[PDB]
Amino acid sequence: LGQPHLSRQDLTTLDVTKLTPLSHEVISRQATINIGTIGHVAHGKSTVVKAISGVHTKLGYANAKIYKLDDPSCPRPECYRSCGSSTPDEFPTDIPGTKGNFKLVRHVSFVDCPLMATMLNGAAVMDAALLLIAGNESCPQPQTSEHLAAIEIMKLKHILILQNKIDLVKESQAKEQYEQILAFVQGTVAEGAPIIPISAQLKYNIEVVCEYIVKKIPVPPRDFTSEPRLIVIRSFDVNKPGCEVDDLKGGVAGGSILKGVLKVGQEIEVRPGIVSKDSEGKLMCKPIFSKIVSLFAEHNDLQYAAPGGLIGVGTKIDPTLCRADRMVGQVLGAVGALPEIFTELEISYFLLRRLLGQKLSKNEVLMVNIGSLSTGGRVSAVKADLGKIVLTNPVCTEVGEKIALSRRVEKHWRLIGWGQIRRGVTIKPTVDD
Amino acid sequence: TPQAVKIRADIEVACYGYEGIDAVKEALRAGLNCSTENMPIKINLIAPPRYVMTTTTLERTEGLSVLSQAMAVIKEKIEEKRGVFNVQMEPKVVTDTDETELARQMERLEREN
Amino acid sequence: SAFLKAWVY
Ligand SMILES: Nc1nc2c(ncn2[C@@H]2O[C@H](COP(=O)(O)OP(=O)(O)NP(=O)(O)O)[C@@H](O)[C@H]2O)c(=O)[nH]1
Repeated sequence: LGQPHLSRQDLTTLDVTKLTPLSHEVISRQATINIGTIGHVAHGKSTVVKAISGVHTKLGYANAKIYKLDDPSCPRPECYRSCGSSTPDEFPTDIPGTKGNFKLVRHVSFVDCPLMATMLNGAAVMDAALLLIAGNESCPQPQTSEHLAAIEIMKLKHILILQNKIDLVKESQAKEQYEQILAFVQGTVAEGAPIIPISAQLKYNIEVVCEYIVKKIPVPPRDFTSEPRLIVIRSFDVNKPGCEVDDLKGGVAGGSILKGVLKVGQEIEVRPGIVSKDSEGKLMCKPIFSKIVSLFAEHNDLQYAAPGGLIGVGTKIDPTLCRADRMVGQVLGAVGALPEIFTELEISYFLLRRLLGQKLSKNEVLMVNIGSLSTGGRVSAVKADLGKIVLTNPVCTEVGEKIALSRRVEKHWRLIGWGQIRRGVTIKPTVDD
Repeated sequence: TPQAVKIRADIEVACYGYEGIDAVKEALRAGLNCSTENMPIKINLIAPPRYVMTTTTLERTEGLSVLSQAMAVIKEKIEEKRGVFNVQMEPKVVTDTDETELARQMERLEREN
Repeated sequence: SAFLKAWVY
């Protein structure tokens, strides 16, 4: 209710069968579709997002509303605009001589990164991407190619390609890059994708990016009907030192919902929850239980929250469990809905053929990304595209789900490849009735 | 008068099931109900699960007893509610030196968030 | 694709 210009969501009326990624109820307040920003260092990734949204934000999330002027007298592309998530769903036009209101068409979230790991393990569901390519450099730069291989792997079809920094670059040189791009995407999953020139710095042609975000990127399918699951990507203690007792507040779980809807006052559990070590060192896991106290997407309060965006969940849970991201890696959802808890995985796996900036061995050290959980893991057995891992920390996850693998190369972590889970070993949860 | 003395205990309070902080609130509120007209009690958070319990008294003995009683009330309630209690510091008199080591560590803990 | 296979095995 805290924002009276926006949709009055209501749990008495909510019909989850009737939700769509464009339902104004929802879109008024939260983003419903996620757009990754990918490229190379200094190619303007974060800066494009900052230009579209106004936001200044291991992953990072920024929502932006996208509007169309309801005037026939609009010259293209200036029919389109973008704004911060808290802005009203209609406003009168800026553009002189044009008449009527901008009206909200779409509300999107930009999933910015310093990225390959998160892409391959599906920790950040990207419904689409912006491939940024700086004109002042050639195509592809190393990360640019690496990212495009990552896109091919993730099978994301809908893409926009952004030639950035055109403020620095003369038209002759600008067009000289264009064929490099065209050739580089030819033979790849990006082959059909639009190329748009922009300046993130001077905010040239941003309207076009918005136009093509509305037009090229279709409404993705969603699972609103299942019981929900969220991945905890951040967790917070909101209580500032000095706190008096009545003013103590819950720990807050922040994540991207994958399915279902969270509702205020819904009862939830978290897996694996609290990890504890038995007499014989044997792992034992107690799921955390609680109640949703409140819901947020950025500065917008919600009574229900739906996949897309990063959604903040207020809870009863003692802050000691949420503080300084202690719950990151956990899965959150409705009671009895959550996946099984695993300590060992059999996986089918695939590696980077290029030694970018070789195959497995037994008892090899790995760090492994499953959902938001970077855990230590160690190899148990090996074949040419199949093997087995034992995990340092237990995880909550699904058979078939993607996971990503890193080795301590040059004495520090680099990704080497990925796999699907095909079988695994689970902990029985211990619940005190 | 033996000019009024400031007395403090550090207490660690927690709950890891359904009622979570609403249980912890209730405990610490029972704590506050142990305050006396001549001796109010104040609880303020340090950083979970640790909290600071303070009182002003004209005699050490009376204040140290009051806090040490309230500590028990609190322990009973959180333990009644599947939760946890620990004493990080049995109640001393607070030197304002000790109080600065607190106030500085509370700013440290703001920065750690 | 050959492009993917140049980067994967
Ligand atoms: N978009 C854009 N960025 C520019 C331009 N000229 C310089 N920059 C640099 O862009 C930076 C801001 O964003 P940038 O780092 O390029 O984005 P990024 O790709 O997200 N970097 P990272 O991969 O580290 O997140 C500034 O440090 C600035 O110096 C320009 O014309 N356009």
